[PDB]
This record gives sequence, C-alpha cells and structure tokens, in this order.
Amino acid sequence: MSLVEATLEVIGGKWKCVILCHLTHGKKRTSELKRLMPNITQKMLTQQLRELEADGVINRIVYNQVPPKVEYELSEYGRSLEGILDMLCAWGANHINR
Amino acid sequence: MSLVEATLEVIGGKWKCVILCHLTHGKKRTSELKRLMPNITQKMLTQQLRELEADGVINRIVYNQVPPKVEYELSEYGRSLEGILDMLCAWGANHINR
Repeated sequence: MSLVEATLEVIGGKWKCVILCHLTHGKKRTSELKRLMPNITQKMLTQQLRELEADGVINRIVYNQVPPKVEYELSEYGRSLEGILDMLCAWGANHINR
Repeated sequence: MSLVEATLEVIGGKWKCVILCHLTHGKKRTSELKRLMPNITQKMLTQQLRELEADGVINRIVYNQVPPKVEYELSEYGRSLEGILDMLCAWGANHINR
C-alpha cells in the first residue's frame, strides 16, 4: 500500500470531511449530524464516527444523564486538518463555478 | 450542497483520488491502472474513470488505430488538485509515523 492510500483510510471517503466541517463550527450529537446529512444512513454515520474516534480525530463526549446524550467534537489533533478542509472548500467553490 | 461536499463529489468516490494519484505520473490505459490498483474491479474502475472525465479532471485519449486503444491523462484542471494531494500526504505521513 501507499501513503496516499493509507491516509485516505483516515480522512478519505465522501463523509468524514463533511462531518469534520460540521464539527469545526461546534460540537454535535449524532442526531444533529444525521439531520444535516440526509444522504447518509444512521448506520454509516455511526461507523464513520467510530473510525474518526479511533484515529484520534474527534472526541466522543458522554453526558451521564437521562435520556442519554452523546456529542462529538473535533479533537486538538483533529484541528490540524483545518488547512486541508479550507483547501477543499476553496477548490469546491471554483468547481461550482465551472 | 456545501463547498466541501462539491469537492468530495469529484474526489470522494472510492479509488478516485488514487486513480488521479497514479495519473500524476503520466497517461495510462485501463489495463495498466488495473495492475497498479490490484484490488479494484473492472466495473468499478470503468465507473470511476467515467465520473472523473465528466467532472473534467481527466481527459480520455482515443487512439483510432488497429488495434483500437484508449488512455487517460490528468487534465490541466485535474492538475489543480496536486496541492491538496501534497497536503494530504504531508498530513498522512505525520499521522502514520504516529
């Protein structure tokens, strides 16, 4: 395998960057992420979140209350992806105009 | 859709970014790409090459000869993704090497 392939396993796909984009503007529960992302199933969303947590890119916050409450936030390490996120957004802006 | 989503529509599909990566070395026909990406199916590769062409990031070169042959190259527009690729690898290298 290659570095590119290896890195894509962490931040590739059509969902992770969208999730991170949403989290750059604040912590969110899975239900909020699901609402904001109609093209993804709950199952796939949960799987994407578990991978991102595993990779140390987002932190899972569990509020010990009833009903249950779980929120996700970009970790300190995850913030190091902001530069790439900005580039993707800039490229997308130009593309839409194309 | 958001700006990030627009970009992922073009490069988020499975294998798309790797394909573009391989094409940064030069034009190649489907057979070669198959050898470089031993895990992609013929149908999937065909599907992705078509989407990449439609989004304008790669150009397909048709050789009207005997035997007929077709190659793919990174379009000038596709070249504008090299910077994102550079940062992705830079980030991935820092990630894997812990």
